[PDB]
Amino acid sequence: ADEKRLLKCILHDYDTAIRPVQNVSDVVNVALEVTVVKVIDLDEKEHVLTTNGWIYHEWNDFQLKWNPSDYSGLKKIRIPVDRIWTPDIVLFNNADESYRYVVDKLAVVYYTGKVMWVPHARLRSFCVLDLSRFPFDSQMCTLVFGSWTHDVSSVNVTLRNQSKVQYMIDGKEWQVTSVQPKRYQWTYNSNENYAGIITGIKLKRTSIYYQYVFIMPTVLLAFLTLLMPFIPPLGKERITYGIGLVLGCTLLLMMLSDRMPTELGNVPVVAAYLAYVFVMVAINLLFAIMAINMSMQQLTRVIDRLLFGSFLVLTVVITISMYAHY
Amino acid sequence: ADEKRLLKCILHDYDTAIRPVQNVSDVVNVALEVTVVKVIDLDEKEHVLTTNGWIYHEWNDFQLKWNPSDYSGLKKIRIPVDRIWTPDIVLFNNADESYRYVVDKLAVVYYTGKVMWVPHARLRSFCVLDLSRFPFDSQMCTLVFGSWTHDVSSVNVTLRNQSKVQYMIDGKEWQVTSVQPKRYQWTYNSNENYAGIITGIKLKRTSIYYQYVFIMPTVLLAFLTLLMPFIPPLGKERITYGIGLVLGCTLLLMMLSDRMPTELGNVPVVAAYLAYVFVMVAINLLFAIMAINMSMQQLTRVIDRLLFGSFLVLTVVITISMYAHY
Amino acid sequence: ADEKRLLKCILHDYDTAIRPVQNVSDVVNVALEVTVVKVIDLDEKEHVLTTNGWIYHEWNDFQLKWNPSDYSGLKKIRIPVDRIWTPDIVLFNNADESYRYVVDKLAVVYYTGKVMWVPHARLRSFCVLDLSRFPFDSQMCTLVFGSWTHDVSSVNVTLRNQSKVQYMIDGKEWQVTSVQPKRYQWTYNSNENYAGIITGIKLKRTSIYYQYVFIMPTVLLAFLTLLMPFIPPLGKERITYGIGLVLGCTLLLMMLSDRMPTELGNVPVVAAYLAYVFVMVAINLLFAIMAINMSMQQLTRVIDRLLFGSFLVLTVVITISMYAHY
Amino acid sequence: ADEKRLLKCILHDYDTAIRPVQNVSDVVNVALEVTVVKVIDLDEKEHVLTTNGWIYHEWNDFQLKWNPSDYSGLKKIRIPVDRIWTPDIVLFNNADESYRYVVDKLAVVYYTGKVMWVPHARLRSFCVLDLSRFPFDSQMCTLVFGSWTHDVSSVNVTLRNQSKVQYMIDGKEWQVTSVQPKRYQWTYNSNENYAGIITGIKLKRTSIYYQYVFIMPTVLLAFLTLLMPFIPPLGKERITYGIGLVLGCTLLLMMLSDRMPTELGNVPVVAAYLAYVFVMVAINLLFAIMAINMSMQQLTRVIDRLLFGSFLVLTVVITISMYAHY
Amino acid sequence: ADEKRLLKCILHDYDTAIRPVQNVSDVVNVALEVTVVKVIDLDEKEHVLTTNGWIYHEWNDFQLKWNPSDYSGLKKIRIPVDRIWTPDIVLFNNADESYRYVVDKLAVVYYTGKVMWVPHARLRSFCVLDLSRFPFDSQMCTLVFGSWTHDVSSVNVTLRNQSKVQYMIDGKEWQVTSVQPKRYQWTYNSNENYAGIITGIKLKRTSIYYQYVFIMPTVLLAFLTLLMPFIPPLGKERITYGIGLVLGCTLLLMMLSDRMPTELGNVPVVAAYLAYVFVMVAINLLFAIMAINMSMQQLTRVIDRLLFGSFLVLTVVITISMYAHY
Ligand SMILES: *[C@@H]1O[C@H](CO)[C@@H](O)[C@H](O)[C@H]1NC(C)=O
Ligand SMILES: *[C@@H]1O[C@H](CO)[C@@H](O)[C@H](O)[C@H]1NC(C)=O
Ligand SMILES: *[C@@H]1O[C@H](CO)[C@@H](O)[C@H](O)[C@H]1NC(C)=O
Ligand SMILES: *[C@@H]1O[C@H](CO)[C@@H](O)[C@H](O)[C@H]1NC(C)=O
Ligand SMILES: *[C@@H]1O[C@H](CO)[C@@H](O)[C@H](O)[C@H]1NC(C)=O
Repeated sequence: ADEKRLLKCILHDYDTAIRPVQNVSDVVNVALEVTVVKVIDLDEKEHVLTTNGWIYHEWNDFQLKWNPSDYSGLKKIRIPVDRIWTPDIVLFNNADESYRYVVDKLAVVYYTGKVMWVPHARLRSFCVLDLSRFPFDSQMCTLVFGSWTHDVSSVNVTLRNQSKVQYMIDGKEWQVTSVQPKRYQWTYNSNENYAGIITGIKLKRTSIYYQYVFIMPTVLLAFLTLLMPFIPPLGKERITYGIGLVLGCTLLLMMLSDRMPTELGNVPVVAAYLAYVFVMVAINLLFAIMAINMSMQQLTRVIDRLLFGSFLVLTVVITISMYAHY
Repeated sequence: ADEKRLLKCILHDYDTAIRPVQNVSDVVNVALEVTVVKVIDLDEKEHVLTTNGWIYHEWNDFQLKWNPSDYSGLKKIRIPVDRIWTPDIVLFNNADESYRYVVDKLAVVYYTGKVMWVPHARLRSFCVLDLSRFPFDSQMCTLVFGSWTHDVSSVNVTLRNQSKVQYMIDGKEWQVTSVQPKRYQWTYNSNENYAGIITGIKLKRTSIYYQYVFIMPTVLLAFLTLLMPFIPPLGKERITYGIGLVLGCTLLLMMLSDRMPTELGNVPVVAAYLAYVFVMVAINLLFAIMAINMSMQQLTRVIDRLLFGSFLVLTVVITISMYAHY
Repeated sequence: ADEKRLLKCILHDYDTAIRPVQNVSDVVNVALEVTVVKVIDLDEKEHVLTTNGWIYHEWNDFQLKWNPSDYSGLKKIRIPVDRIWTPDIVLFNNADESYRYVVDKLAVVYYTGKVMWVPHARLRSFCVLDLSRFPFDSQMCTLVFGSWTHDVSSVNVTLRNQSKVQYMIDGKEWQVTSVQPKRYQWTYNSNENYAGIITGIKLKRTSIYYQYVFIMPTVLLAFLTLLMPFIPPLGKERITYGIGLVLGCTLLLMMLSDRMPTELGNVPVVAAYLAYVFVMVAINLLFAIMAINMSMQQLTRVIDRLLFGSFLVLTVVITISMYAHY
Repeated sequence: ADEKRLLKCILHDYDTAIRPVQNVSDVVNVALEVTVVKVIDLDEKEHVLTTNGWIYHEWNDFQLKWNPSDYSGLKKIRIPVDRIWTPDIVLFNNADESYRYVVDKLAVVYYTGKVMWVPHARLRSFCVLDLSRFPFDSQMCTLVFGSWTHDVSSVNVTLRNQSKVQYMIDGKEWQVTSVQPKRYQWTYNSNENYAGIITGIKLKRTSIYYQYVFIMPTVLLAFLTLLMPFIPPLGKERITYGIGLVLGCTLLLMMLSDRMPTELGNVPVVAAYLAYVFVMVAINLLFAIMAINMSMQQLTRVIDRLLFGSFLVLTVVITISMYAHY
Repeated sequence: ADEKRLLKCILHDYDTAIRPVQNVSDVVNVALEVTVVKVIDLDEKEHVLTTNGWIYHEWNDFQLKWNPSDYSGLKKIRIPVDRIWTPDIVLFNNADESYRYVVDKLAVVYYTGKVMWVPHARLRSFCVLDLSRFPFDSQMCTLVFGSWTHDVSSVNVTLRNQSKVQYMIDGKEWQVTSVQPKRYQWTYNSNENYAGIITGIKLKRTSIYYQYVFIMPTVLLAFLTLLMPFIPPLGKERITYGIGLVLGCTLLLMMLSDRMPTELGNVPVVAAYLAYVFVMVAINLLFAIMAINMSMQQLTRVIDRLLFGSFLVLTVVITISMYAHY
């Protein structure tokens, strides 16, 4: 055969651990590129971002050299990674118990030693979610690619010469804004220095799920508490309303506690609003109890009207403070 | 033996990476067929469709050639895939961390080099679910099969010559409509072009689960709110009803939020209806509070009757807008 | 040694892929037996039945032959399956991503070529659950064993000669009735025919869990709705009862929706009973609202009594329709 | 080297399948000991007991013999199990898909052939939980260790000579009582007999979790129903109380159904008590409805007092029946 | 090549099991260091602490010796662990079924035999959580590193010479306080002694999640019960309030039972407070029932006022007992 003849004369003394270089002091310019093709999910229960992405590798090789003219062309050979040298580049923040590479069993090589291994991975990364703007947030996620084993004396992890990765993966759940990747030198200690590549994926929330399960029932309960103090205390239904509002706000807290995770850096604004409808039922229940105790002059109507006006201006300033997000 | 004699003279210099071809510029017509035998599940929490399917492969081989007449027949040999060449065809949208394969340890070969490897897989695919018609949807799922490693210069991923796959797997949960598969040339870049095969599985919802857990309690709460404004405000039970309707609609929202996932492209119509019963309770609670404040002329009966008529025509036009799905 | 001397002269040219036969047209009678020793679980969320079972294999061999008399007895040798031929028999309906096998690393061989490999597996099978009789069902489960790779021209998957597997594994959760296994010839196409073995495990429900979490609260709410219309409408508690019945039936629907899975072929009878207590609260709430509107002649007592009698006969005929299951 | 010289002359013809023995009719006394160091969890959803334990093995060897005096001592050599013979001892009731053995890559050998392989495993075992005493139960768990492959003609699975394993692992969740292990001969059939070792771990419940989430709210609802019939029926709050008791007992059933698993052999006593507070709320709601129908002579006070006394003596005899557990 | 020439003359007779030493009685000083870089999660459902950490290893070697001057420098060689000796150091409390290792496929070696293998792991450890201070706890976690296979006669697991690991990983969920690691000699038996290293990670709770889902609704329900007894019993709403308080406290118990795990050593103080609001509703419901029975002299106002004062002083002393934590 033709490919078998060249393959029998290119891995004669090739190990999967020898760094391909001519001079020991010389390094290898292992280029890298990250291309997220589809963001799978973002769960804040354990700060996990699952994406599907291509991890483009490109390093020069010294031993994979052949002349094409005596081998009848054959400028591209498909070589598995189990019989070729492989860099130890990994996610710095991995959530899986092990690092997995879908379709990582093949890698092309060129006639100039231009291995272009492109595996595809379900990357599970860790990002800091600023949930003070929840749900209408713009918290970017950073993915780190580097080698923990060898350092800048062995490899030089750089960005791709052509960095045309300024895409926008408009999904049905998030708006994805790609950031042009940067290179930073992470230092293990003072004497030794390493390399690393940061890529950024900004996520913009656009779904109307959280405006349906949280915002609309909370603003409707706020509207109900705003309409609460018009009922006279002698009707024997104001306290029943108030305790029904307590039960409804407790069910809203049950939904929020089952949905919003344990990771809090700042209190969410929907959680702050739920605290508000609560601190209202408590305040208007106190005023209703005091009104029905005073009823047993009819001064309570003016007190309820001024209380309604104060709650009106407080609720409208809280809702226009909330509306600055959207 | 007879099979051992032929097997000892067919893998003398066979590697698991050499592409079987005679001329380098020539390609191999790697045929493909997808046959879903049983759709396991469809979960919209992370856009996962789990199916059980056969992935029929058929490629011509150049090195697996023998004359049968001097080997006493033996037109079919069972050869494991670990000692034979294997294409790198995969799902383009895989949800598992690694590609699973059930019964992939054997593959038949013919005397003309007609390897017919048929593995079986639990394919976990990603589809775009148009949930605006939820639950009575007809959102098709697309499964993509292609090679990321080699391109049209090496293999040619084509359809089966006999494409008799127009079945209909009538299950107890979905109606499965198979679509005749098509071939599209996905391009990694401008200079290089690759191959891919799209197969389609249309899912028709036929279960009465979502008509029992969502539609019937929501239409019963709508019927209850329709019957609400007949109660006189002096009976001290209209506000109690209204707040009980608030609690019941909150429990319905709790069931919907625990069931309907975070992925929303459009608001579901059952979710829109749950918004309607909510906006009713709020509106009829406002009118009940204003009626019991006016009661403390008896004009409220005509107001409640016209309100009941307006709610009657609005509820019936909303239900006949809903009934166009079913 | 004695075993090492025979082992060094029995795997001289043995591969893990050569089918052991003398003539090519001859087949091998690969016998099979299934013995479920303990049914682990049955979850209807994805039609999964987890059992622990022995998969008895017995095939004649042509190459594993030795005379015992010159080897000092030694009629039984323990040989691992990694160095011996192995059939590709599998579950036709597997739920795991890969086929698991517990204690599959050893297999006895006899002096006549009588390999008796008995692995043990946690089989995850798929069955059609007729949930119209839920919870008091008798839906059998079918487990299929066959080879997808080779056909009746190579192996002949037959029953055990001694089929004494008519046991009864009486567990604390189910009653297990073993069915005598049958053999059917599944056909991949018209020209080629394959083999398969069906074994049956009938499951009888005997637990009092579903009679405690579903049947007793639903029949108690039905009893409460039966006792509902005796309250006079002027007591201002009939509508409160009715809405409390709505809340209780909604909590019952919440428990049922969180427990009963998405797979419905037919509506469960407990679900039908729940849709009935709901259709009652709705009907008696309508009659209570009309009675309190008519009260604002005292004809409502006779109407409530005839309504109570009609609901009495309807509830008793529904409960004696339900009682035919148990 | 010294260890390399002995290691190069001890595995010259050693396979991982030859049973180490001199005479074929002779057997090997493979001793065994189980030492649970920490019980991880016990979940009754699928009868799983997760423990961390040492599985001490000790078998005599015939081929691992050397004289120490010409090898400069070296009485202990660390040998991995991949290059030494290994018994096929396993859990008879395993919940994992495949057998795990954390720290199983090394095993010491002595100069007399005294291999002392001690792996450590997260054993997932199956026990029969007698939940009639739930939560204050004393249901022991049995762990079975035996070989399915070879029988008493090959190995003899016996106890340790020194059985000092009478410890007591006092944890924060359970009290662990070790049982001295026994040996039983499990029979695959009539002609052939095998060996097995039973070890027992008795679990005593001591946590106050289930006395907080179940016992205290149920006894408080029973106290509330005991205090229920003192309210006069003309106050229009007795029926509201009763339906609030129905809602509270329904929430208690929701907590119990979400916590107590589907496996029931007998009804739990806490489940029987929730059942009492229910049938109790039903009976006093019937008597309250009949009292408010009779009110529309004032004989109902004596009826309510005798009903309260009967409920008092019934509740106190039920609570002293419950108190015999604790 | 240069690296290939040295690599072909350094693993000539190297096995992955020979302990590298010159004299048999001599030991190897296998140093160790633990560096937690990011604490992933702490779940008390099964006492699991998931951290991401570096496990620094450093042992002297006897066989990995070369002179650099005739090899043109090359003081550092990257060698995979599959072809080099590896200590069996592990977590003593592991929650995973098998020991996972991220980037463990490479390890540097120096010219003096100074292997510096640094793998990175998602360590799942077990700690005793003193939940009597929940949520404002300071329960440290202990991670144990040692070898179960060989003992102090073979290796000597010691600290790093430079122990500069006094960092503080200030996260958004916990405050991490590193403890300087210590060495303890765990004994398998009396005759033999082993080695082990304890490292400590103290976790300080700083999130406001549990102050939002538990503390604020419980203190608001306590405030509501404090405001409860002012309502006159003739208003027919005191019993309705009390039963609404019962329903709200039951929903709070539902949230607590779904969140707080089964592992209890001591009752949490938030759980004790939830007991207090419950025992109040029960006590004030008893007093409300007795007041409405006495109403059917007006001495109940003074009784309610003294009851309110006693509940005021009891609630304020309970809240200032709670406030000592924060
Ligand atoms: C790695 O590449 C960067 C790119 O500018 C260069 O500045 C740096 O000197 C390189 N490192 C080495 C060791 O050559
Ligand atoms: C692959 O097959 C299609 C089928 O028509 C053909 O048009 C195309 O030219 C083929 N590609 C190559 C490279 O031969
Ligand atoms: C397989 O066994 C059945 C048992 O009766 C027999 O009828 C059939 O002919 C056999 N098949 C072959 C190919 O021998
Ligand atoms: C195995 O050991 C027991 C211990 O008493 C002994 O009774 C039995 O005979 C032994 N079995 C064989 C086959 O030697
Ligand atoms: C291990 O190191 C400690 C450090 O002080 C030392 O005391 C001890 O003797 C050493 N053990 C051996 C066996 O050398």
